[PDB]
Amino acid sequence: VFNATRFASVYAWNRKRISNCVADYSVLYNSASFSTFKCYGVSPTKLN
Amino acid sequence: GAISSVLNDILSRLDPPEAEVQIDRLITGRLQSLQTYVTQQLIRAAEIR
Amino acid sequence: KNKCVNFNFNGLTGTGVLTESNKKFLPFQQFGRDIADTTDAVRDPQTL
Repeated sequence: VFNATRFASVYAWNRKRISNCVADYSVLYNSASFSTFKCYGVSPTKLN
Repeated sequence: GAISSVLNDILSRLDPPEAEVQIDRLITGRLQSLQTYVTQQLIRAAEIR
Repeated sequence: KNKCVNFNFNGLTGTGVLTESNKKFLPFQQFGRDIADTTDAVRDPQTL
């Protein structure tokens, strides 16, 4: 999803379904990568 | 008017400064609920006496 | 069990005394609610 080489087009975009797994969102928050990162629905620290 | 009625849901989702906005809406309404109940009991209390 | 504790089950946070319930939930049902819509009972996701 995030590290994929080529995303689909915004005209027709690829929707990746993520289910039945362990999602660790702290690695993304600790290591600085995203230039613009904002969570409207929930808090970025409460994601985990 | 709040996102959710449960307080733990707001605390587990919004940031501390953002949660205050949603918590205030719940407190404001729940405050009116008590005022309505009490006001109704005092009136009925005058009828029973 | 038989003690007041702070429980987090499948992201559901709350404080209450945990006891064994005789109510039988259907396989698909998950969390029950009482007359007040507050959680009546829960289900341990690991050991059902």
